[PDB]
Amino acid sequence: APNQALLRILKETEFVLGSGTVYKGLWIPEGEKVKIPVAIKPKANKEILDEAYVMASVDNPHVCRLLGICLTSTVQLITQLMPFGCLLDYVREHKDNIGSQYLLNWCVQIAKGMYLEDRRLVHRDLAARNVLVKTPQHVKITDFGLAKEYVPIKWMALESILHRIYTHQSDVWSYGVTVWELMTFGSKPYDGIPASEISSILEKGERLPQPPICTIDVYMIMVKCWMIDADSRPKFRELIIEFSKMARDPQRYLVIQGDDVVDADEYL
Ligand SMILES: *CCC(=O)Nc1cc(Nc2nccc(-c3cnc4c(C)cccn34)n2)c(OC)cc1N(C)CCN(C)C
Repeated sequence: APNQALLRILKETEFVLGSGTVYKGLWIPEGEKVKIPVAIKPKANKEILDEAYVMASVDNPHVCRLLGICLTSTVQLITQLMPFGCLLDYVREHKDNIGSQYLLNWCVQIAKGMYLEDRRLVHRDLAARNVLVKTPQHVKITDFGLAKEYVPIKWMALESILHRIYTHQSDVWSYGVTVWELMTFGSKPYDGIPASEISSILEKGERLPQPPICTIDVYMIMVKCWMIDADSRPKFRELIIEFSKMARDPQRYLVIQGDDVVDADEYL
């Protein structure tokens, strides 16, 4: 099928978060009285254009939307500003305030976004750092610098480490690790263990431990994402169904103590 997506080129005259350098700013298209909060981000240019290609070809409420590119000294990525940052730093900074409702709803939304399978698109870098927070009730998947059967070792499936094979089911493995990051409130997977030994550990049968707040119901879903047989791992459509049921009774599945500005989503 022909990819009829539109690549919008933005004037520099129409415009620091992290350090390349990603900046926070406002996009003001000429004429229309609208201010849009945005994030402004030969080998370097070739890869950011590949990333712009992917983001321009996706359109889903749980996938970061591309607004356009600006052709200056270096090509700039202009995307929607997610004011609450990445989900990894968010759960670390707000441990003592994340309830079971938010955790289970985030798992639903991330599984919904991983739409990417409908687009026949493999992310190859799903992680808590690559999930941005528009609002505490709305997260989106980002970072398509590795998007493409067809590197962060501690998030990859065993077949990806041994044979460099990436499928939608290898993304399911990374989804399981990402859920583990949220349920541990931002712990580092295999903390201390060097990356070179991850291949030997997964082969012996060892996995990430059961997070303290996780009932066996939730931890069983993560274990199923970490099976050797990729086709035995659950599908993203099934993970949507499972986490949705649990989100209707969150305290039964997570045990936690004490439980003219226009946004880009409205500039269509
Ligand atoms: C895990 C880090 C992080 O996401 N920090 C962050 C993100 C904000 N929002 C936002 N919106 C759109 C695009 C980005 C973005 C895209 N690529 C990057 C990189 C490589 C680094 C940082 C942001 N990127 N981000 C945001 O908006 C307020 C703030 C932050 N922080 C600065 C919080 C992290 N801080 C505690 C270090």
